Amino acid sequence: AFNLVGVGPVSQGMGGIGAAFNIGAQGMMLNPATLTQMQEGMHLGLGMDIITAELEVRNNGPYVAPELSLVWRGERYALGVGAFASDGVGTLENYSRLIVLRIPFSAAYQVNEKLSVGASLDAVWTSVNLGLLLDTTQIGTLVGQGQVSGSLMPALLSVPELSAGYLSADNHRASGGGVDSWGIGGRLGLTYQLTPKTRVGIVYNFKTHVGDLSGNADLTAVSAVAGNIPLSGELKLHNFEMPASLVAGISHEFSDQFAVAFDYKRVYWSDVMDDIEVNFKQKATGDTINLKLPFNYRDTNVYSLGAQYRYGANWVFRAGVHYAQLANPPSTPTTSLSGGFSYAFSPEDVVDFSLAYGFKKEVSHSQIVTSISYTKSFHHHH
Repeated sequence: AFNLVGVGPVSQGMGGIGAAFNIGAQGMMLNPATLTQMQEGMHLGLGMDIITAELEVRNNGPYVAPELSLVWRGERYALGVGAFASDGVGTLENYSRLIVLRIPFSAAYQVNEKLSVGASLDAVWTSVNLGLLLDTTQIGTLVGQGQVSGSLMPALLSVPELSAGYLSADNHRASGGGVDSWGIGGRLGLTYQLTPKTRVGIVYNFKTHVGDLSGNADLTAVSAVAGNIPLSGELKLHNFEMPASLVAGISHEFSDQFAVAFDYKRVYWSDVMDDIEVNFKQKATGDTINLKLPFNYRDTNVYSLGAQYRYGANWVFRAGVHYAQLANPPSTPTTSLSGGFSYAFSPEDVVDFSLAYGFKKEVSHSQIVTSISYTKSFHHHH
């Protein structure tokens, strides 16, 4: 949903690991089986991700993604709920901002001293702001390929000197602009302590069925002669299905003071079919314009490697490497380096902090994700 630099400052500080490593309450969103690693009691977590991006040769500004968690740990069970947000933008510009708020309902169980199982069911709210410029040639290539339809086509081609159509659907540029939808996702994982120092973990993340995103949009016809004629109406996006993913990984704790974790993850873009329809209906007339953009993606592999050193009773230090690349059934991979630390102000109060620098690819893409969280733990153990 994000970009697996991980979930929370402990995972992100270690390059994205978490299939077998106790990343805290964020395990709800990675491998919920790891929640059995948390101490008994009640855990409240507050944090956010602060993403600033830069692109050499679309807002760079600080994106803020908050995370809330409540986890109960007693005996063999863990129960959790939270709210995990992601924010970011892709690319009269062509752009898409995607907001995903995932609200897990999570549980985990120690089957025995070696085997832990866990699952989450997400309620998922997806929101997209977008702008899409289509010139006269592109409309043509797409009208002859049977990809544009709707009674708005002939009236638009008859705009004098028509140069481009602009689909705008943005909360920030017009009130109620954008589209949104509630949906459902989830994950099912386990951990296995096969060796006293080596734990292995596996989690399958389900395909998120987001369902039809609806809302408001403007379609502006651009003409040097006739001005920019905006038409207002309803917009519907059709077939989204965030892809399933499989994460397998291992944690090795040479001592309580020093651990290393490594994870491998396959994201299954190829099994998301592509019927991605875009329909706009003009609110005065009921005249519509229909549009397909079936864009296929290939599977992605991600490798995550990090380490953690407990220094004294209050300080923990982390570092990690992250490598994402298209999959085996020619592309530049994305690499990221990370570091982080934790401070415990008390047995009940811990601050975690994370910094990750990523790079992709004539295009250069630089991205810094700052991650900070606070956990307040009230213990119980009877």
